[PDB]
Amino acid sequence: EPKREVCELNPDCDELADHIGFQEAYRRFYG
Repeated sequence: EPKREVCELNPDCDELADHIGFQEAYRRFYG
């Protein structure tokens, strides 16, 4: 899961993923 890999290594992305999941967080951060 490269999206999770990238997003987990950004505290803001990971925090967003805590709320909306990694795919949505990644899209909002790295879309």
